[PDB]
Amino acid sequence: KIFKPEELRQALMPTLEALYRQDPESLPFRQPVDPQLLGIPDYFDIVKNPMDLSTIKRKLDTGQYQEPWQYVDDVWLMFNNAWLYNRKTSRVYKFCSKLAEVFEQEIDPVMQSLG
Repeated sequence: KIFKPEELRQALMPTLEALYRQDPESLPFRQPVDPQLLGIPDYFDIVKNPMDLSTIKRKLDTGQYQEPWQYVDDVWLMFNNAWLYNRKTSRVYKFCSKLAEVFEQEIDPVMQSLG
């Protein structure tokens, strides 16, 4: 019913690690999209709620998720931003799809264990 922050973090962290461990597929996701540096000023017109692995880890590390679904929501947010913004055959889009494949395989038992 109520989750202890360090147990939530401990349960969920392996699924985040699984994504980080994807090389090269995690690489575009390990840090926030910076549209200024990238010269893509349209990015925040399309992606209103940016999300990336570094931000997810920080939130997981600083008790910012009270329930497991808020974490799942952020991972899906990351994916959905990338699938909306990028070409289907782009490196980023293909990479994202791999992260989603890994995440689907990792999350389901963890959500089962958590209740």
